[PDB]
Amino acid sequence: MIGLVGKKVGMTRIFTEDGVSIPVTVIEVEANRVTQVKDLANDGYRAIQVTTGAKKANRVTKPEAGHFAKAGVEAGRGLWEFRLAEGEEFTVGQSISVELFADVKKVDVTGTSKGKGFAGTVKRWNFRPGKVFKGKKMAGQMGNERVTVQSLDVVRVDAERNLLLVKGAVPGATGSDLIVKPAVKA
Amino acid sequence: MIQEQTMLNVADNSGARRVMCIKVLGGSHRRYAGVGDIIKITIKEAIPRGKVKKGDVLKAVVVRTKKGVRRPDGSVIRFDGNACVLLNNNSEQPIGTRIFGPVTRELRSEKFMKIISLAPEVL
Amino acid sequence: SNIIKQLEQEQMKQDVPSFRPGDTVEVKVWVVEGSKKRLQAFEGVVIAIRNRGLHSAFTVRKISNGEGVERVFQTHSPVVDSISVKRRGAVRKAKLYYLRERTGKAARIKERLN
Amino acid sequence: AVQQNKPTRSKRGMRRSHDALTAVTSLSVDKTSGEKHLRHHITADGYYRGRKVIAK
Amino acid sequence: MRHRKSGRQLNRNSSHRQAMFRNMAGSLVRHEIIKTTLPKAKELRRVVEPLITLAKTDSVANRRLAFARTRDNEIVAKLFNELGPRFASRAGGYTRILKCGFRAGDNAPMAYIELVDR
RNA sequence: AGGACCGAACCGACUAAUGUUGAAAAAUUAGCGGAUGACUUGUGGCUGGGGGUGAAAGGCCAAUCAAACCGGGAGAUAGCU
RNA sequence: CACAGGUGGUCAGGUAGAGAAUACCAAGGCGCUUGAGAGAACUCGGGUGAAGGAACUAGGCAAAAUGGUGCCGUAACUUC
RNA sequence: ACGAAUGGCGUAAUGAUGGCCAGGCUGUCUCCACCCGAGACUCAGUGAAAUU
RNA sequence: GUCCCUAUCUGCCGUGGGCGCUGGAGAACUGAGGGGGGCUGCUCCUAGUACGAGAGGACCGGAGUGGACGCAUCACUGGUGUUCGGGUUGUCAUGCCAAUGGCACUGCCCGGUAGCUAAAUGCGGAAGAGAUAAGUGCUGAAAGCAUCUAAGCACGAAACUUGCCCCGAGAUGAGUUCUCCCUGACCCUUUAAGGGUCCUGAAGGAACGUUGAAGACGACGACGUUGAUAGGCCGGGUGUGUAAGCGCAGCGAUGCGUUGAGCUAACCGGUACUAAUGAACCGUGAGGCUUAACCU
Ligand SMILES: [Mg+2]
Ligand SMILES: [Mg+2]
Ligand SMILES: [Mg+2]
Ligand SMILES: [Mg+2]
Ligand SMILES: [Mg+2]
Ligand SMILES: [Mg+2]
Ligand SMILES: [Mg+2]
Ligand SMILES: [Mg+2]
Ligand SMILES: [Mg+2]
Ligand SMILES: [Mg+2]
Ligand SMILES: [Mg+2]
Ligand SMILES: [Mg+2]
Ligand SMILES: [Mg+2]
Ligand SMILES: [Mg+2]
Ligand SMILES: [Mg+2]
Ligand SMILES: [Mg+2]
Ligand SMILES: [Mg+2]
Ligand SMILES: [Mg+2]
Ligand SMILES: [Mg+2]
Ligand SMILES: [Mg+2]
Ligand SMILES: [Mg+2]
Ligand SMILES: [Mg+2]
Ligand SMILES: [Mg+2]
Ligand SMILES: [Mg+2]
Ligand SMILES: [Mg+2]
Ligand SMILES: [Mg+2]
Ligand SMILES: [Mg+2]
Ligand SMILES: [Mg+2]
Ligand SMILES: [Mg+2]
Ligand SMILES: [Mg+2]
Ligand SMILES: [Mg+2]
Ligand SMILES: [Mg+2]
Ligand SMILES: [Mg+2]
Ligand SMILES: [Mg+2]
Ligand SMILES: [Mg+2]
Ligand SMILES: [Mg+2]
Ligand SMILES: [Mg+2]
Ligand SMILES: [Mg+2]
Ligand SMILES: [Mg+2]
Ligand SMILES: [Mg+2]
Ligand SMILES: [Mg+2]
Ligand SMILES: [Mg+2]
Ligand SMILES: [Mg+2]
Ligand SMILES: [Mg+2]
Ligand SMILES: [Mg+2]
Ligand SMILES: [Mg+2]
Ligand SMILES: [Mg+2]
Ligand SMILES: [Mg+2]
Ligand SMILES: [Mg+2]
Ligand SMILES: [Mg+2]
Ligand SMILES: [Mg+2]
Ligand SMILES: [Mg+2]
Repeated sequence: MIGLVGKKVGMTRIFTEDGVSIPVTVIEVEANRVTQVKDLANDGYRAIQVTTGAKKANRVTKPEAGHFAKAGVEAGRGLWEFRLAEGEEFTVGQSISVELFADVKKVDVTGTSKGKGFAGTVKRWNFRPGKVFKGKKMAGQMGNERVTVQSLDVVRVDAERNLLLVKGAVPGATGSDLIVKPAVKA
Repeated sequence: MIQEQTMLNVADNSGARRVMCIKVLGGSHRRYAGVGDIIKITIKEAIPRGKVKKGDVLKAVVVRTKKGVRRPDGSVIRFDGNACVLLNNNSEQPIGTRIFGPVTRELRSEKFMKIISLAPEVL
Repeated sequence: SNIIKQLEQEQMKQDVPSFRPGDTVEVKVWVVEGSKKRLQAFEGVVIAIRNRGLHSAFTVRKISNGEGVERVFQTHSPVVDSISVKRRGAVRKAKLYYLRERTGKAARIKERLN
Repeated sequence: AVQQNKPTRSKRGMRRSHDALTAVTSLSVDKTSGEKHLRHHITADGYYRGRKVIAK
Repeated sequence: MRHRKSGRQLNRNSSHRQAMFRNMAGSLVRHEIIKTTLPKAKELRRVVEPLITLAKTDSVANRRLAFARTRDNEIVAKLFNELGPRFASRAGGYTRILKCGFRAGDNAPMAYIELVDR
């Protein structure tokens, strides 16, 4: 199934009436607008390209402006593709919003994790032949990379305020982009 | 959060006063035992006229910890000291007849209903 | 941001009494055995208060059975049914962590007589 | 640890291939004084964006 | 990592930083324009402008805060008697940072920082 | 009173770290030992190399010591490289 | 070497202090002849630390800890 | 098996002496975390070395 | 041989610059390939069932919760928090009192914001599919039978390829899609993918500036007045814990009132007050040949 692009708003808790505190990451999933539909004939695979949010009209480059103008949609803050299952089809310009998750129990959330910079082996790898083999665990850049966390419980889908509350932590800092896909493991 | 070498008070009247955790049971390379976990101990101090004697090696279940226990709403219960209740080596049942000080709801399991029953308080 | 605040605002209790560190409070907490649900009272000295909106918490210290017990309650948790201030304490610190080294005569707290 | 072989003038030049300085892309021209200056820096005569900001 | 942290260390320990910015705030108040390195000017905004805001409301307690800060009665008097009223209506941004090239001795990026109404 | 005690100056140099193309051809830092004595220190003097001196370690005798340094025999000798 | 070393004597302010310790100051003298940024790993010197408390290790190395005065009190052994 | 002034056996006190144990204490460690400084990194100036 | 190493080379871990990829540019992809991951205990139903004279006790399958490990995060619980508040010793100073500041390891402490973070709390290991190993087989002659094999067919394990996650078109085999921009003139000669002048300078990029949960530096991201990019400012929150001054009580230390006061970093919500300048710079001017096909 397709996913949606959201913004990490931050973490909070939900108190259940039987007194459980559920740590939730609040994802602001505002309407995702289909900017392009890809099919086997023209593209070799089936996907939709969505955008979201809004963009500075004077900071939309003219290629980007033309690409959005073909779709008849307003320029968003990025473009993301979602692969399509055969039963699924969408139309260019159509808007997709968070109640797509209204019946989804678990999701996968992928974002760019926080950047730890140049991290040593202790932080990065939990350290304590005549050559070094490839993949040797060494110090280097940590974080600031695509990370997916799988099978997060969906605590609440609030369509009116464009919210998705997933149980637990999701990668990245507040205000970073998140791709939320219905859980693929399931 | 008990590990090997940790000294624990005894919450029962089995005769031992202080025990030292000598191995944390329940998994390979398991580091810590929290409230409700089984540990092999050795007796360090006991009353002269008690049912267990200094140097005895037997199991125990941790009932109070300074590290505390967390509740599903996020709350946490902390005690001033680490306390255990002696269990038999094979039956794994309490050896004393009373429990001193409170224990927690985390022992409310079929294995440890004795301690809940004997507890002055079950927080 | 605003969104987090509104989400928290839809969960904070409205009837939270005002208490300060050093007060003696009785916290009624919802305790569930099996299927029977009942109130257990926890009475002790407020030694720390964390005011963070929905994430507010306070620590209550009592000496039960000669054992010092600290229980940190989540103020807006539904498991906390009621908070009642049994005695107004007269301290000067926001956190009374020094009470952990105090026993008997040393742990008395002056009444806040007003 | 130290080399076994004198590195060549070729390798020295290759290493220094990234040592070249980058000239200033272009200077700005103050609208009032007409003096050139680094963009966002005051001119030598104390002008910035057509304003005499420092006297003398 | 220094995520979301603020305040430049400036290769000084805390006491030296505090003393240097006390001195530099005094110099800025008494001269109303000083030439310093760009990072020091940027950190100096955060030290001087709060002084001016404090000086906006004239009271004994405020003057004693402005003296505990800056430790100078010359400077406190100038703040509360001139800069307070000069900036009484202006909501922030009392200083202006003008980049002015590079220090000859060490190629440091220099900047003029001045009160905006000088 | 004391080759008494604790402890600065002062004398030393037990441990660890640093340094180890050093700040330094032996130190620095933190600790450490003695600290009225068989103590320590200034100035001057004496003892000279198979010799001196040595609470003795083959220690020290000018950053050199199981025999100083310098000049000479001397271009020793080297079946070795 | 404009070298974190060595180098005898003399003088000896204030407050606290037993003190020539030590802290802060006086008189007086200095900021140590590369700076400016940044705020990675890592190294060095430090501060703090949950729960545990030597489980580390060759070894409690290092660190942490003890630390003052007055009053009480003080073991085996002893050449008293 | 050492062994009686190449001294034998004891011995209070003393020891920066060897070995062991206990209490206390702890980042020594479980297992590291964060922070403060000095380097490392960038800029300007000066500018080595071993080795080849 | 061991250990070091101011690390030139190899290797490795990260991260850039160049040029390429055939007009240039902005994006979004595909996926060749590569990497990661793959662990386990217990409890509970099947089931006290089959088995066993009893004692004892399943296979298979199903369901939760732990450990170790890994990934992420900071809502919680905490640590830190020399940038916040307070207490306090000695001293010096601000003329003095009062109030403050300096120094003494942050003087010593007590708390603690943001951030970072583990001990904190979420998540993961799989299912499934394809081809198999040992082995189990079906059919079937050689060899009138028998035979798992010769022809053929079915199974068959954490092994293999997938499936999950990440990197990934310098994948030079340099791929695809969408979008955007440029539609002048002339001269010369060894007349060609030639050189040159003039006019032109796009899309975009870069640079500069304000910066960032990004970062060694590069890089990457946001923003640059048509602006919330940073600082300040306003309000809040948070932390600390009732400032100063004044008044009263007291002989005084001090207490009480004003007063949950004052102050409050990195937080939240706002706010153009300060700084993000008009420009300039790079990048061009329709993009080779051959051959096929098609519109005409
Ligand atoms: Mg970062
Ligand atoms: Mg060689
Ligand atoms: Mg270079
Ligand atoms: Mg910031
Ligand atoms: Mg510097
Ligand atoms: Mg200081
Ligand atoms: Mg003596
Ligand atoms: Mg000596
Ligand atoms: Mg070291
Ligand atoms: Mg010393
Ligand atoms: Mg002595
Ligand atoms: Mg002494
Ligand atoms: Mg000898
Ligand atoms: Mg010598
Ligand atoms: Mg000789
Ligand atoms: Mg001869
Ligand atoms: Mg010769
Ligand atoms: Mg010098
Ligand atoms: Mg010298
Ligand atoms: Mg001397
Ligand atoms: Mg002194
Ligand atoms: Mg640092
Ligand atoms: Mg260190
Ligand atoms: Mg410490
Ligand atoms: Mg600790
Ligand atoms: Mg502790
Ligand atoms: Mg202990
Ligand atoms: Mg050991
Ligand atoms: Mg031992
Ligand atoms: Mg070991
Ligand atoms: Mg030691
Ligand atoms: Mg110490
Ligand atoms: Mg003898
Ligand atoms: Mg270790
Ligand atoms: Mg340089
Ligand atoms: Mg040379
Ligand atoms: Mg080795
Ligand atoms: Mg190295
Ligand atoms: Mg693999
Ligand atoms: Mg937070
Ligand atoms: Mg805390
Ligand atoms: Mg602190
Ligand atoms: Mg302070
Ligand atoms: Mg005073
Ligand atoms: Mg001073
Ligand atoms: Mg001083
Ligand atoms: Mg399978
Ligand atoms: Mg047959
Ligand atoms: Mg596999
Ligand atoms: Mg702003
Ligand atoms: Mg508050
Ligand atoms: Mg004050």
